[PDB]
Amino acid sequence: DLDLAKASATDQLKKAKAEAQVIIEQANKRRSQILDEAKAEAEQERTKIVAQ
Amino acid sequence: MNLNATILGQAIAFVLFVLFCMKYVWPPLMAAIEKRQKEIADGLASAERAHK
Repeated sequence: DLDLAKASATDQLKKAKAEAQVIIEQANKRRSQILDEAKAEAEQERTKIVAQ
Repeated sequence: MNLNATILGQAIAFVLFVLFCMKYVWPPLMAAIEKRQKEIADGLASAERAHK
């Protein structure tokens, strides 16, 4: 039982420690995409203003 | 029945079997039994500690 709990411990930390970063990476990726849209649109509406 | 000097000879035989027993017989046997008991107690104690 002492053998088994150690193995489970190591494996569970293996999952959790990395998955925190994979979700944070998904967060950062969507951040980058959203900022791409934001800057593109903030530029694009200058066209409407100048034509106005 | 009839009291005898034997009550005195037997007091020698008695005391001597108590000293040799007290020194050699009892201490090692109790040592071995306690050595088994401690091992099983503390082994399982370690088992329930790691489980939590």
